[PDB]
Amino acid sequence: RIQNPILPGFHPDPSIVRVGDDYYIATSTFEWFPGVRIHHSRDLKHWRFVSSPLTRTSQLDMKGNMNSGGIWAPCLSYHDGTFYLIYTDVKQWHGAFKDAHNYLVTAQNIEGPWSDPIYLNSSGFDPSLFHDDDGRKWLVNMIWDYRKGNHPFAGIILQEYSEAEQKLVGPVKNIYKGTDIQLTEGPHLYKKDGYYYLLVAEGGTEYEHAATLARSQSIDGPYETDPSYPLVTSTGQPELALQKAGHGSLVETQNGEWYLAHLCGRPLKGKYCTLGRETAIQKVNWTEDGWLRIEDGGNHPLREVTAPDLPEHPFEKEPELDDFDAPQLHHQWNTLRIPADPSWCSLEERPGHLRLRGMESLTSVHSQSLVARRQQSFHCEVETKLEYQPESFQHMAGLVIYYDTEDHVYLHVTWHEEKGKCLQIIQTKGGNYDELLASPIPLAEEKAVYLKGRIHRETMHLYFKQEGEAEWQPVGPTIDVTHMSDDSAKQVRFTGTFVGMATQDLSGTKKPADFDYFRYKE
Repeated sequence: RIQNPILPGFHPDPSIVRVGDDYYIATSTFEWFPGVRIHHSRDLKHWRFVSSPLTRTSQLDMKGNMNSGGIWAPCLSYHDGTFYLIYTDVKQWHGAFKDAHNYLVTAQNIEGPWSDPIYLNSSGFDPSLFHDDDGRKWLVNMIWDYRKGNHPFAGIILQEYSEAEQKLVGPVKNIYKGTDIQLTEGPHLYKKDGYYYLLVAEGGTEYEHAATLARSQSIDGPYETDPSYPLVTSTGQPELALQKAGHGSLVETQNGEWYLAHLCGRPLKGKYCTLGRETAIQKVNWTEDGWLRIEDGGNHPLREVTAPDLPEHPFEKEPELDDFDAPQLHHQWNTLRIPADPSWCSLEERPGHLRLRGMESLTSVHSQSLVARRQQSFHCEVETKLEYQPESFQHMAGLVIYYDTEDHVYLHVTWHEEKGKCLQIIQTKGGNYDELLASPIPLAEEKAVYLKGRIHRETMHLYFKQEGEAEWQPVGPTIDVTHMSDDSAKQVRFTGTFVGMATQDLSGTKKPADFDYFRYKE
């Protein structure tokens, strides 16, 4: 009944939790603002967005963060009326070192106001807070060893957290080193039937990803690993619809049913995940000897999973069109690194329109006037109507298909010394700048411009037309979009393809661009 992925599009490292009859899943967001995405469900089959906790720079300051830095795997927990969110702001991750800082924020309501952060530690990423039944709280995270001849994933560390003193206290202990799959991370503690169960991610978040379970009678170990490890993986099985199965978290329903939420990838052309890592869920059963196993007795993720015995609770479908009539941006919209600010992103300066004022280029990791949403299907259509009056080639505004500063496609309106107002397509691939039209197409100075994109798996095509025109016109060649994916760069990438609006004023005059509406249809 449950159809995976449950959270399609960029939704990695799912952290699931049940509070009464409500289920929540928090996912990583990296450089995209606001930080941490939380979805809600009542039957595990239907899901809806409920909130994004990190909305203030006092909570998350990512200006200048390199691509795929920022918010890595998060942990959402609940205890005695309060929600606990543990997160990481990664400042440096390429190279021998890992500069990552872990924080904790709280709330009484999943959407309710979230507190400013309490700093925890920086010894490694993938932090997780465990609430033991004796009232004590513990933080586990992986420890990173940057030294020359050692495996960097040096294991799982444990240290007690004092809510009273709002800081970690006491000795730190390495409680588990993982298996031969290595790259042990994503630690999560669970207490069941007298055992402390330690779920961990292994093999790297790519095609060798996995989830392995271990247990011990004491919280600090030693931990014994499930002889039948790993619990889930897609490793040497190209036939699986869901690849990269790993980094999961466990939840028990009101009926005593157990489910494993985990990330996965759906590659195009063999290995290109344009949609990034998505969230899937599996039903898992406890074995006679105290371990967990996928419902079919196997070790692989299933695309279709048996749903829990709960009343069906579907949600109202999200609108296909955003006419920008509301004073606040729809929740599906995100910005890069920094929060949207009235100075460059306004819905009140010209009601019914999203006014963006041009800032830095699409290659900047600081301040870009870009607003976009996650592509969540391999087959979709995107369209917007733009009013822009460029006066220089340094003025551009339009429709963007964006992965990062190294890979993006941009159908935009600009100015040419000979043609005046015109249309052009910029494509940056592997960090290499290019223009897909030999010469820009002249546009009528006093007409709004319609921009459209249609994506079908590995390829897409762009279209446009001006106000008084009855038919859409194709523009540029068919474009292979697989370069915008987690797998096409020198090193792994952790986000996914986004679609949206952008404008830059490289002259510095903050030229405004008015987008009348934006449509996203799968």
